[PDB]
Amino acid sequence: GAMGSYDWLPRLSKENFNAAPVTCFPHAPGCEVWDNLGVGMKVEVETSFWVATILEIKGYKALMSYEGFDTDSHDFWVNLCNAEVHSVGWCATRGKPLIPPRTIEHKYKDWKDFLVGRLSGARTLPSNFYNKINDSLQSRFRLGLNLECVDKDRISQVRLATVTKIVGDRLFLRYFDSDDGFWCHEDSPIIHPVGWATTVGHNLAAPQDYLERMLAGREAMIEVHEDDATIELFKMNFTFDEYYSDGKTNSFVEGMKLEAVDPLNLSSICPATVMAVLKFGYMMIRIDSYQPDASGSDWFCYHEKSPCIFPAGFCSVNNISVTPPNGYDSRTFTWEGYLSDTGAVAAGQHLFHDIIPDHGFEVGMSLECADLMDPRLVCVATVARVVGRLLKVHFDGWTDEYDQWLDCESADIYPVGWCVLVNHKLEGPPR
Amino acid sequence: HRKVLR
Ligand SMILES: OC[C@H]1O[C@@](CO)(O[C@H]2O[C@H](CO)[C@@H](O)[C@H](O)[C@H]2O)[C@@H](O)[C@@H]1O
Ligand SMILES: OC[C@H]1O[C@@](CO)(O[C@H]2O[C@H](CO)[C@@H](O)[C@H](O)[C@H]2O)[C@@H](O)[C@@H]1O
Repeated sequence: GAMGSYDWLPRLSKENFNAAPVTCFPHAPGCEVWDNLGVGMKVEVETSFWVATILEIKGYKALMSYEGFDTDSHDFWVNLCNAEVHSVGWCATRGKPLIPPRTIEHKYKDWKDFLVGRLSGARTLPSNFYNKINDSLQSRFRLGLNLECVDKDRISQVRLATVTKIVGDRLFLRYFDSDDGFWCHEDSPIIHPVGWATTVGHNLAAPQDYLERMLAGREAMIEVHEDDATIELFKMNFTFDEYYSDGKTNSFVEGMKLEAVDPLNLSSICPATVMAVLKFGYMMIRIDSYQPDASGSDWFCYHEKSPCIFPAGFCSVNNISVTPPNGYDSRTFTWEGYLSDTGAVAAGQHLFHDIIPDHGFEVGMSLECADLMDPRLVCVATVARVVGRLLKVHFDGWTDEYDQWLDCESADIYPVGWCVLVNHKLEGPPR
Repeated sequence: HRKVLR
């Protein structure tokens, strides 16, 4: 933007740079259409054009090679989903000139034969390639919508907020009483529709008129406003049917111990406690590594189906190092010791959601990752660990304390090239 | 802040 950005290019051109395919990111624009692309397709590139072959696809980046070049000398990388690239036949339909690049002019007086020879029975870009890209490029939200958003100052409560900015499906949410707020993706589990808090039984901070509106929607009927962000705009991993129609999938009871990603420190998985069971599978969790203080205040809401909660012992079995409970010791800490101390009970494996999606991520893969500690930053990152469904992502050239445990389907992770597509500043390794 | 502007 106004300040510049990091470019992947110096890294792109080495045979050790492995990038997560766009296919890995269900929220990424062009995710579906992308696996129709192939590492051999021909394409029209460059007021005049030429055909080139895609030799290599890394994230959104494609290695182009012009026709009639003996060597890789003039191979060039493009952002496939936003370069001046078209499917073979584009020029002919529009009357645009196909002129050989200066370096190879001499090869022929006339070029139709050569090209026809190269283009016959050759693949190009999927049917409606760029339309599909542009459709997914749009936000479900629009500027000026009010929603209920986790209060960054009091994580045990949501606070009325407003969509103020949108850059590539990432929203800025400004709180009602404030010029403070945060960035988060459209799909993130910490933003909610108006009425959510009083539906679920979660704590709410909002204006008087709004507090009255929600109360007068639960004693009687929901009054919907023109600027309400409503349920249809939000991603949910379940439906309300499951709770009111079929027998409730509810299983956690208050007091059950478990393990959870620390919402205040994504590099940490800790013992936690179910502190209040809300409606529709939502529950208030307390991370036990905190100083005994969170009395209502620092409790956090995870839905029972969240891929950030795990049975006790999860770290142990998976060779993840656990953050021990407050007053305990990493060399010493044992669940069986902790439970006998606290006289508490641990939630059984059967209570947790255990589906391992076919995510395709693997150790060493490069990707772009939002910094949840500062979500205006999207940064160069690597898949440091893949534990079934769960990823440890490391920010290249930062320490390990900045690492983030994220779900493989997190909306905070993006294919290399996302930033330039969406037009967002990209942070490279620090120097 | 912990991350300085870059
Ligand atoms: O996992 C959410 C992810 O799915 C996409 C993929 O096309 O869209 C689906 O999910 C949305 C969230 O519930 C729905 O609103 C949408 O209608 C559905 O196609 C992405 O948009 C989204 O990032
Ligand atoms: O702007 C992020 C900012 O919010 C804090 C509040 O302490 O954490 C909240 O927001 C984060 C991303 O928006 C999430 O990591 C977190 O779950 C939520 O509680 C800060 O840690 C961070 O600086």
